[PDB]
Amino acid sequence: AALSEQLAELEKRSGGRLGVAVLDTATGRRFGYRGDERFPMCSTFKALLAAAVLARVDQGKENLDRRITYGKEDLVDYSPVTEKHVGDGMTVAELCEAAITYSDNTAANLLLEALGGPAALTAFLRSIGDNVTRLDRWEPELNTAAPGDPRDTTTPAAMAATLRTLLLGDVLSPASRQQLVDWLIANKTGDKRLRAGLPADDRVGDKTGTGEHGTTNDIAVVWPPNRAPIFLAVYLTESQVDADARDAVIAEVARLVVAAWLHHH
Amino acid sequence: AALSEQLAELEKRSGGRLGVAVLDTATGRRFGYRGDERFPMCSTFKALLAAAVLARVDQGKENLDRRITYGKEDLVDYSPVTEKHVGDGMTVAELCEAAITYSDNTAANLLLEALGGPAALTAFLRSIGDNVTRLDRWEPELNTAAPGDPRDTTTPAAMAATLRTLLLGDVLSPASRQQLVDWLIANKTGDKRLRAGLPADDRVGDKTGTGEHGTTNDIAVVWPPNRAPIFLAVYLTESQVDADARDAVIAEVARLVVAAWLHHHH
Amino acid sequence: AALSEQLAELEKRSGGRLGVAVLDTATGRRFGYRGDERFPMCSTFKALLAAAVLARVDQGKENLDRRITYGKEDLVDYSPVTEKHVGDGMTVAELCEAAITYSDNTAANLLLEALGGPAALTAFLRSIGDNVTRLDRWEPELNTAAPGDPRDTTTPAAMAATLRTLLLGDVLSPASRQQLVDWLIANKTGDKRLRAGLPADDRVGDKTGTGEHGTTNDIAVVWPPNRAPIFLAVYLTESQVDADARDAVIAEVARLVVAAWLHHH
Ligand SMILES: O=[N+]([O-])c1ccc2nn[nH]c2c1
Ligand SMILES: O=[N+]([O-])c1ccc2nn[nH]c2c1
Ligand SMILES: O=[N+]([O-])c1ccc2nn[nH]c2c1
Ligand code: NA
Repeated sequence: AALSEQLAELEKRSGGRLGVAVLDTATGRRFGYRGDERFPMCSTFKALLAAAVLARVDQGKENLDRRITYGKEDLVDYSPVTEKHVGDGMTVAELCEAAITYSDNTAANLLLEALGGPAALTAFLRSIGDNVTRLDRWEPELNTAAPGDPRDTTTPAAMAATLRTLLLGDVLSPASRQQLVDWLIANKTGDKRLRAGLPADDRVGDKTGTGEHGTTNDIAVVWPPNRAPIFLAVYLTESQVDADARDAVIAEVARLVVAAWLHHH
Repeated sequence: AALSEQLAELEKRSGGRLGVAVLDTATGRRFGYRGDERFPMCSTFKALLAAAVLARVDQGKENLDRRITYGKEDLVDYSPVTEKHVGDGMTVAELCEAAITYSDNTAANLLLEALGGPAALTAFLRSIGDNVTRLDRWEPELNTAAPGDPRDTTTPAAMAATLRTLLLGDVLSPASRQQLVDWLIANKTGDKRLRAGLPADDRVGDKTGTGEHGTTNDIAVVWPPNRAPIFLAVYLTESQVDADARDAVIAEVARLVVAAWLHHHH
Repeated sequence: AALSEQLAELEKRSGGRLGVAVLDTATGRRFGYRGDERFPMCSTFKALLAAAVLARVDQGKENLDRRITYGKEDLVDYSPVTEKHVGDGMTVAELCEAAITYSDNTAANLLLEALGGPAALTAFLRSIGDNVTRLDRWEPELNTAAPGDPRDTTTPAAMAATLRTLLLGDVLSPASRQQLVDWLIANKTGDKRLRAGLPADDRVGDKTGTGEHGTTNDIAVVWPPNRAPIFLAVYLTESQVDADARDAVIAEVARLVVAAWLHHH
């Protein structure tokens, strides 16, 4: 219980509530700190969104090259890619890439539309045995992160196990598994979070999330050199420290976890 | 037509709108009084909620032993089992048992979340050919029972038929069928309603519902001695009599239906 | 295209926004004018609603002869058939017939209940590869047609493609496709729109839509003599002319599309 104690101290310093799940596929060994408590997902849901879209592509019900057009009026805030393509539109794949690697919010709304809504995202998760995660609203309202509101939440343990199933299970075809991995590995938004505490020679894919009420999140798949991948889901909400210090909490969680795994071997 | 006249009179004495459906599987014989009209389900939907969960267990997408945790602030009113387990949580199976046999409302929400919400329960019902019943809202709001509002409603006939399909058709595995039976037979909230009016030697499973606007419901599977099961769905809403008197209306429906089915055979 | 320019002028006279898609199954030829912009469906979605009901009949999950009863409080405006059957109810088939050929609004709400609501119609569309069209609301609210609101919209191109798939593809059984076709051919509400501008010896089925903000729509399947069918989806919204002039805009679209198709040869 040393990791547990250090995480509790860290949580105390943050002023908020911190959830952590680790899933090591070399052994099946897990670790949880509030792993079975609900947390607002904010943009971490977008990893699941892209999986759902890829599943439809595997089914022949969707095409990565299909072009979606939209208006200036459709933009919501934090849309650094989609705001550049009002004139020419974007393909389903480009929206996926933008939603994951730049956390583009309009991209995610267009892609929820492609599924038919947040309820369809939730059905896809239920179809793969994640009985926990739920999406309820669109961008930007799904980031309100109100305490005690179960909408648009997951648990760290549920997210970790679902990310595992998606990337290593047979939910997605091999080509779609690789595509999702490649998008996560190319994430541009996460350099001050889990990536920052991880050893530099770890190969990392991640998706961040950020919201109201001091919410800062990050989920990742990590390949240490010559080892099976490890899944790490970290959620922080109700934090009373500023945005930089919240990023550092997440970076510190990776440091703490890595050091804990080191003392297993 | 004598049973229909009797039920018209009892309806007048309830001061509300009464709905009855009977489905005898010995013969397929049916009877309805307003069997075609919508009524607020209130907790009777939980029988269907448990069925949806079990079907996902059948499918390997859900596990009855899967533990679910929650906090004090997730509790809603009428949660006598879930309020005792804020600390250690409950399994899928324990929640379905609390939802059925104690009508626990928070257990029902947690289970709705396990399906993905009211719309997922509705979709389950559409997937077994129930094109009538609909769940729109969560607990406690789905009990508002406002006249003319179709949300969260069924008809007596559709609920009797869906209950028959669930317990005796091939929607559920045989193990899951028996589990749903066992839960309804184990119900603790229905002693003043249909059970009260049925002959003591009948073996009975039921699920009650109770809501605003004087809404008082009960659905049952009933095995008379050496006889095939009969399904009985009874809905009472907009009633102007007090709660013990509404319960007695339901008990009287069971007495009248039993007496009329006797007159069938003899 | 001269046709694109002719439609631009017609659009400008209308003061609103005009969308046109043509899909010719004899040749594969396609034409679009704003074919990829979203437009409020209003009652044109009822052609999709019926198809989704017929799908379930085909699946053994629904019955055309099933009777639905309802009370007088359940009626919404524009229910010329259902208001005559509060006493005795209507069958599913009757309700589809009323929703398509008289654009009965209560009939559409009862059938939407039969599916389980707007999201279940959206899920039907997604299941056949229409990743665009969406239903969100019930009658009468789905007709508000606010500019910029993507609820209850399609695109002219998506709707022409979906209609083609429903009426000619393998989604519906031979009997259900013929039944949908017969209902469209029996439409009573479209005499001043596309039908009015098509040559009199064309065999036509159609579904109209009308809404707030100057919205007037008509989608149609057309069989010219001795020819495979042509799908024609025409949406007009934000128009600044009165209801009769908007109908005449739709008639003129048909005339212009016919003339353009003649001058291909
Ligand atoms: O992601 N991780 O939970 C994790 C665990 C152990 C490690 N060792 N090196 N990188 C690691 C990452
Ligand atoms: O549940 N029943 O409607 C029902 C009908 C006839 C009966 N006879 N004995 N028990 C009976 C129950
Ligand atoms: O519906 N049409 O787009 C259409 C196009 C060309 C035609 N020529 N004859 N009828 C026609 C209908
Ligand atoms: Na009526």
